[PDB]
Amino acid sequence: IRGDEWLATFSDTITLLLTFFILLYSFSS
Amino acid sequence: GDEIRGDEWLATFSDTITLLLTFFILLYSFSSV
Amino acid sequence: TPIGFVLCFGLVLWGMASGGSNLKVFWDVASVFITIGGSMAAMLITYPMDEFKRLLIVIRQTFKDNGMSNIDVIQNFVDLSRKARREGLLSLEDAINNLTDDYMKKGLRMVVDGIEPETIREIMELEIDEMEKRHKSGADMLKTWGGYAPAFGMVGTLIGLIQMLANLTDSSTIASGMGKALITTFYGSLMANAVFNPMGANLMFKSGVEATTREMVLEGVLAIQSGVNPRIMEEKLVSYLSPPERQAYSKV
Amino acid sequence: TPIGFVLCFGLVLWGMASGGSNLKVFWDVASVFITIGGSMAAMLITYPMDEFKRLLIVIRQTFKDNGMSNIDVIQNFVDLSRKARREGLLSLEDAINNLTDDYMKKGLRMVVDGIEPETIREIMELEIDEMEKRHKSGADMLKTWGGYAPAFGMVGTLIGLIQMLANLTDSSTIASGMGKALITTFYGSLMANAVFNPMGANLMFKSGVEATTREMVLEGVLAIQSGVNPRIMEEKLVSYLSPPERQAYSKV
Amino acid sequence: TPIGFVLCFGLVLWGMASGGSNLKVFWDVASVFITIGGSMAAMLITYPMDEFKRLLIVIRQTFKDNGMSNIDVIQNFVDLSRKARREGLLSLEDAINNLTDDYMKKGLRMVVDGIEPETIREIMELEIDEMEKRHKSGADMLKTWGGYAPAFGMVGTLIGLIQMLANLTDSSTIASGMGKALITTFYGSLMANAVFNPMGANLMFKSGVEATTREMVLEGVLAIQSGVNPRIMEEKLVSYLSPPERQAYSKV
Amino acid sequence: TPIGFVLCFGLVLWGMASGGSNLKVFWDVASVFITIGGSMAAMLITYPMDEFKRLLIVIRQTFKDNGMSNIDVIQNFVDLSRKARREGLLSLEDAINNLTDDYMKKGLRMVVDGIEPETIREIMELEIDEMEKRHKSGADMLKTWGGYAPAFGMVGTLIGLIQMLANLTDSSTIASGMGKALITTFYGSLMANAVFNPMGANLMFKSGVEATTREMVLEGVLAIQSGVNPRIMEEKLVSYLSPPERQAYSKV
Amino acid sequence: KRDILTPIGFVLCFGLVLWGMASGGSNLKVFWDVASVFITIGGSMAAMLITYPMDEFKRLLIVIRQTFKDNGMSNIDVIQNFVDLSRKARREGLLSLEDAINNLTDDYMKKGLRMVVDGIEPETIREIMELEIDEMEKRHKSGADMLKTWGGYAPAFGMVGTLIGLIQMLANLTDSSTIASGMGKALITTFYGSLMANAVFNPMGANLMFKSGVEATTREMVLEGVLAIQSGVNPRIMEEKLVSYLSPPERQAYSKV
Repeated sequence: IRGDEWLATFSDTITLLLTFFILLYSFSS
Repeated sequence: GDEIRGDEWLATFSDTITLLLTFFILLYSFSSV
Repeated sequence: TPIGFVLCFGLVLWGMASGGSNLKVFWDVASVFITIGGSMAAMLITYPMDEFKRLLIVIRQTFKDNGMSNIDVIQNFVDLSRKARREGLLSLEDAINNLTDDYMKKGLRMVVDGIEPETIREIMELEIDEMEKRHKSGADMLKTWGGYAPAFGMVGTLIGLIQMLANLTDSSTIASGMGKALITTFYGSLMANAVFNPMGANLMFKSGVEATTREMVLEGVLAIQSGVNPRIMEEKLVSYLSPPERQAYSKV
Repeated sequence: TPIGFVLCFGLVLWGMASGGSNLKVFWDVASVFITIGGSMAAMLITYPMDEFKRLLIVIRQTFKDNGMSNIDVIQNFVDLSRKARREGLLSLEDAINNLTDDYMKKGLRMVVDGIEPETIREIMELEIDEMEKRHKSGADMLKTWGGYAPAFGMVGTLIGLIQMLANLTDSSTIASGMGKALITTFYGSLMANAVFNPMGANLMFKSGVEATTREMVLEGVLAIQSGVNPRIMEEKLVSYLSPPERQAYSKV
Repeated sequence: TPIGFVLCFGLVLWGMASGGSNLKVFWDVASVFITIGGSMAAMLITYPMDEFKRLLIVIRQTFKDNGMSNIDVIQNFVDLSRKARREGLLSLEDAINNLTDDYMKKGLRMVVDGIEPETIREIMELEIDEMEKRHKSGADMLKTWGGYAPAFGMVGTLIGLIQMLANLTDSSTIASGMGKALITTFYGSLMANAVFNPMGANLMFKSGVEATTREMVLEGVLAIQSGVNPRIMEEKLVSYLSPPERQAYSKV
Repeated sequence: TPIGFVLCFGLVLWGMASGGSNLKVFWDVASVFITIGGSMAAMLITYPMDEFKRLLIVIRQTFKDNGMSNIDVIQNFVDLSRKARREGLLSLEDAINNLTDDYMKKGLRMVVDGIEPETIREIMELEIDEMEKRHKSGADMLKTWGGYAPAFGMVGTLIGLIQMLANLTDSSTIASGMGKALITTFYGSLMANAVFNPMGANLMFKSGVEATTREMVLEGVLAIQSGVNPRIMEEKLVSYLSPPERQAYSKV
Repeated sequence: KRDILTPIGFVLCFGLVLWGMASGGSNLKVFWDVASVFITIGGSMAAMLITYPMDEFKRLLIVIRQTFKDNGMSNIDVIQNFVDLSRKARREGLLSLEDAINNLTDDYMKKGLRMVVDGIEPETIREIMELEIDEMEKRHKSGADMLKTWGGYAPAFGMVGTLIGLIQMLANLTDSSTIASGMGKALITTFYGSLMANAVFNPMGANLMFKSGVEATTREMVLEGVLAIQSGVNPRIMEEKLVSYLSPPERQAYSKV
């Protein structure tokens, strides 16, 4: 392997954390 | 010596989104309290 | 073969439309053009005209021009061997025609001529190698465009994010702006892995299949050049077929 | 057989079946469509039928081949050369099709005829090459699907992010899009590196084992034609045997 | 063919300020320095002189000096075969002119001299290899620059982010700082895949094209060395050109 | 190499705590099992015994089996060639014994009776090649495990996140569950780039070191069966040591 | 003569990435948290120890600094430093007469010339010299790969630090001391990794290979000169091979006299 190939699914789950934070953002409280 | 793939677009993508994560968690933290 | 293209978009479009919201938000004429025009432009930077214009005239060969091989090369070789050996001579031109499809005659017109097994082998191997190279070139041109599509989708995403930030009122525009921004990278990623990379790997797989077919031809063209027992030749010829086909041909 | 497919999915289920005792939430119908439908459809774009149909005639034909171990073939060659030597002749042999599965018959049914051994090597090594290439193509298909699965998981991630965005005014579309984004990539990850990339790489080691076995059978069938005794043939055949099994075979 | 850059930087320019207020928020003065000066500095570290000014010799040979003859090789090598087969002497150097630009002359000015049939193969293969290697060097240099550009754009965006923890500016103007920071990765990603990756791939593709052309020329100069006229030279040369190019060439 | 592990973990543990935060949040025992068990399960799917049991015989050679090479090889060979020169000719086993590491003896016991340089060279190349393949396969297995570790860490992250949208109340828990659900990819990536990827590269480095050593030994033994003396053979052998070892050996 | 691109490139890259810090408030100490330094630098360095034993990881600043120093004058002078030797050994005595080859410059010329005074077959000389060059190039490749491997490990632990900073941030939701200094870790780990990797290691890792190539060509022309001396040729005919190694502008660079 190249030692980097999870950076695809890493970006996936980071995007998903971002989505959860969006979910924390429709009300901000 | 043939090596083609659509990886290069993930470098800027993953890091841009990991900046947006911190941007958003700061916006969350401050406005809340 | 084109039946898969409508499915690869209809399945995801149904998934996009699982009773959640109108797909009007999933479509923005600006972002479509950013992504596709940018990938096309970077393709023009990469390949010039008369060499990027040669793309479609090779990719269209993947949608048509099917091969009869893997069950019929064996038959059309064993009957030719039985007709040349034991009957007349190998120069029987009467029956060497009527099946001039693409490549078998490329060497069969030569074995009836005065050559040596090495020069015919070298012409045939050169043809196979250059076919693989042309398909590799097309597949490279397709994977490279599949790479430029999401790169420019992310470029457009960054453009949208820049002109969204420091341009908004910081109340509720943050979300919708992000949506209409990431529309661009959605289009790029979708087009890439739904159209191009599958088509590039399709070119590569078709090159593999036609390469096995041309090797199967050449091994047997050389046999007709030598006039060998059709049994041995039927055996070396059939030693190219999937186990289902090694039997499916057996009862024929 | 150390294939611990039960272990990874068992650990996933034990992870899935945490305090949320209902694992019906790990099943979104839209996410199934996006991930699996798009992956299979780009696999049809890449691999057309009559080729993609081989996803269960090599992938399945290799995972049930525990009917002939590489010691049984040694003992079979031993007691065939037993009756090929002074006791009997190399003219009548019927043990070929007695309890053999698929191979060593084509070599034997051919060597019992009065033909040269060079062509036998040429055809058998050819069969081994084509078999390794077929397994390489099957494993490359398995890895290509493991490449398209998380790509469409990312596609669905973008889909669920866009659909959730711009309409954060209720608790239905946001929930649907959130579940889509999560489970779309969950299926792609749980699919690629647990069913396809493992099994894509695994199918190549089965191919290596079968290639070694086939070279062994090749040396054996060439030894049957030549006038060799099983004692002086055993050492010429046992060379390909596994290092740890050399002592494990000496029990006899 | 600079129409590629026109389309690329016109399409990343049309959407650049279409929706936004003005194209001014897409231009910081420091960010350009960070991105481009950093990538160029990492290139200075990475590459010496005589390998940097060695790039400027091919990035100009692509743009200018357009030699578009590819069938002239097939249309003139058979001609020279006619002018040297039976009625033509091998040393009619007066007739080999009017077509050689700067390569076929040097290929042919040392065939009738004290040069063995295979040493002319070796020297031409070494010329092809050094051309491929120089094109490859330029192409990997350009791809390496397209790799450092978004990396240093990311470095600059990190620079802009970390500084935000020095200012408080309660809830008022922080989104603007995030926008201004995001500009550096925008320039990085834009420059990378709008200049360097497409031009690097252009060097690669042109290297492949010219290597195919020079290998065709090589097989031609090796065929005339022997003197095999009948269909042999022609069938070897035409194998290189595309099948559509084959029917396009068949007429004349 | 055994010092490195405790260091790479202690430094990151100091970094995880220098803020003053409680490391209690970086520990849940279920996630350790998800990550490591899933990676080793997919590894069992991926690799078979007879080739998973050969990773251990080489990962138990980078921590053990310390020889005396790179300064003693030259001494040994120069003293044998001093013996092979008119005092203690090639038939003297007195010096060959007691110096058996694993390899120098392999060639020094076969040079004495009779062999040809073009045979010892070939068998030695084959031995070095199989030793390189063993280390390459072990390194590929460790790199593949460093690949499946963060993959299954991501899988576990998704498992923890999906069961969080069901219990979607609004207080502190949408964050606490993202925290304790992200631990799995942390363990994944941490093991990947702290244990497996470093050790994967360690196997390759040791393979290079042992290849240099075995090439030195090969050149030495080939020099023994040539009738050469020091100041030539020493000059040859010495051209494998780092220039540091050239001054740290010339003083001895 | 003097490789001036890397010293100006290092200062340019670092001056730009340093002026980047002091252009938003000018405070430069906010880009130094000791935690992220550990996670990134100590992490990658420890993984470098796991990969490389301290014995040949000690050859870092040896077979890297010997190339980066390159104070050896053997750039173009090799030509005249060989023509004078050939003139003094040809018609000015015999080959077994050292002029300065026991006190001259860098050891390769010294090594070959010490070999060519004593009777040695040219084939043996050629084999030893080529085998002496290939091993030099292999040590250079080992050093360059050691550098690029660290360039690879640095952003790996940048990602690991990003994960640390996200975990310990989400853990403490509101403390006014963990949001900050928890996002600081996540950002600065990535900053150190992405700066280190492609500013110090990946460039200089790739840089070692071009220096290895130029030194290989230098050693090749040196070998050719030594074999020319061993065979015995006039300086007139000597240039027919030595000059065909430099760059075309470097060709005329000395032929003025």
